[PDB]
Amino acid sequence: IEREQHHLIESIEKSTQYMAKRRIGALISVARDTGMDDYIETGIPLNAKISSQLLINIFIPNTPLHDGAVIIKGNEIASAASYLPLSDSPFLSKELGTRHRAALGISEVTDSITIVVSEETGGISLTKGGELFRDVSEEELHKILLKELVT
Amino acid sequence: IEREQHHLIESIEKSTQYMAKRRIGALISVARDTGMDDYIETGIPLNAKISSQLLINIFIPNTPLHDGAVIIKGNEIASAASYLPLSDSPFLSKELGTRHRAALGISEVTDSITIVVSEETGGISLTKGGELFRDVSEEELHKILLKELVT
Ligand SMILES: COC(=O)c1ccc(C[NH3+])cc1
Repeated sequence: IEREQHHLIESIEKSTQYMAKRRIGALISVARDTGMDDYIETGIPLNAKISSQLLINIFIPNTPLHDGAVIIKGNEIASAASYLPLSDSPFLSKELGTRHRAALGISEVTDSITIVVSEETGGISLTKGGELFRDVSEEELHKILLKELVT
Repeated sequence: IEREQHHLIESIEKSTQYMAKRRIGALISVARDTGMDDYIETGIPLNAKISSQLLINIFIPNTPLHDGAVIIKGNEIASAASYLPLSDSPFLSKELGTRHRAALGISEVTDSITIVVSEETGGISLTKGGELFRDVSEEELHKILLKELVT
């Protein structure tokens, strides 16, 4: 139980660090108490073991799986290329793309934690409860993943 | 059960056709009666639902999951980037590459069905029981997969 949360955070940090250094857009939504069943159906069901290697391969550009969101439920990568609700927020910075707006929209209707990697800048962002934390350091990302994903 | 096997066939056909037209080298071994857990242990575990989209994403070059073979066990992509033993056969044409020799090798020690996509020519090959069916057409690959995977 404790080890599953450790691997999940490590898999997220390693994968996003890889993609951030290569300007690879990413969109990983980790479900919590709410339940994102209807949003898992919108993509390709994987029900896969969580690994940093698989997360990297999913968001590779011009691939069948990169256009959408990875949804992590339980101890599995539930699906890839899934579609999340888009937030109509006017406060989200105009220079942020569809990935950030979809990450913001899912945080407004679920208690899930969502991670974003900008394909334009390589910055990492987080969304929770209708708010976005932009361009986080590895230390900031680690603290928030601990606070939100560890029970 | 019957739809799992036919979906497995479709996933292989669509993924290999996608990669053949782009000269993306691929190596897919489908286990049958002989266990391949020894070679699954050599790759990265996925335990993922079978789909053509995931097969395509795995074999994208210069990615963590691509360097090796995909092993399919039961109704799952068991592992990616797995090792397959190289046949010592001198009968295998020198025009072919390591993927073909690796497919031939596992076909000699298992009853598994293995699919190869040449990254040089795009041709689709097939190994079974020590035999090589080289550069098969789509109609050929379709009939072979039906006879050998639908039980
Ligand atoms: C629960 O997870 C942890 O405590 C944890 C600690 C360190 C790393 C490595 N950066 C990942 C995870």
